[PDB]
Amino acid sequence: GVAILWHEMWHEGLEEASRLYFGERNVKGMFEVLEPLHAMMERGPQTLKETSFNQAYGRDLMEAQEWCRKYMKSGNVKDLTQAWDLYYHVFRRIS
Amino acid sequence: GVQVETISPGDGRTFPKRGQTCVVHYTGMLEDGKKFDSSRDRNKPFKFMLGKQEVIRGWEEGVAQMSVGQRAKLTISPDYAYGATGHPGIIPPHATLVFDVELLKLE
Ligand SMILES: CO[C@H]1C[C@@H]2CC[C@@H](C)[C@@](O)(O2)C(=O)C(=O)N2CCCC[C@H]2C(=O)O[C@H]([C@H](C)C[C@@H]2CC[C@@H](O)[C@H](OC)C2)C[C@@H](O)[C@H](C)/C=C(\C)[C@@H](O)[C@@H](OC)C(=O)[C@H](C)C[C@H](C)/C=C/C=C/C=C/1C
Repeated sequence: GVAILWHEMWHEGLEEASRLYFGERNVKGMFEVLEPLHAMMERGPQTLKETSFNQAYGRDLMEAQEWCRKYMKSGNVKDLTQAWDLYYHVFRRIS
Repeated sequence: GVQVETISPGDGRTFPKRGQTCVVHYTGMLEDGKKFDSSRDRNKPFKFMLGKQEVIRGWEEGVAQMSVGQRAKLTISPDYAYGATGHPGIIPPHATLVFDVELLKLE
């Protein structure tokens, strides 16, 4: 059970990142889980399964990152709440 | 703890078993009445699985005793919500919360 496919990686990543932020108030830790996963997407899809994942969920995940980056400048936690609304939508669809 | 007061009745029969996802509409507000979150305002219900510690204790115990179609006022103690830490930038420390929640269906 090593998470190799993108939906597997995002599912375990979003679970862990939410546990850090909502469970433990650890914004830094949340970002340390998420930033690498977004960077993986930004490298681009390499396989067919990555391509179809990207077509389904790429826009939503990209927008969640923009809300997080809004938070980085604003400091307004409501912007992280927006991001988590988008991340939860992805999480349910890949569960 | 949590106090459940029925606003609108459900069927009084279909209660959520563990394993099922509860689909709800909610409106969360502080003790004074100021809203902090509402699924109704977004026009998109909230889905979550019960008894997995997914949500705050007031929901875990409160929503468990609701029937399908029921709408209720959940007054939740701070130790049954976010406690001393709170939820930074939304819910402060030692906050009594009030949720107007409607159990729409189970999936
Ligand atoms: C975009 O919106 C936010 C919710 C905002 C966030 C800010 C809030 C003030 C408030 O505005 O909702 C609010 O109204 C509220 O108070 N709610 C929401 C309605 C249910 C009752 C109550 C309320 O308990 O919510 C909860 C506590 C925040 C955290 C939890 C309290 C119990 C404690 O054990 C948890 O430790 C891990 C932390 C948030 C829940 O909703 C979501 C669905 C659950 C979690 C984040 C965790 O379980 C998580 O674990 C690892 C999961 O498994 C999920 C399924 C993983 C997934 C990848 C992330 C989902 C994130 C969704 C975020 C949403 C929907």
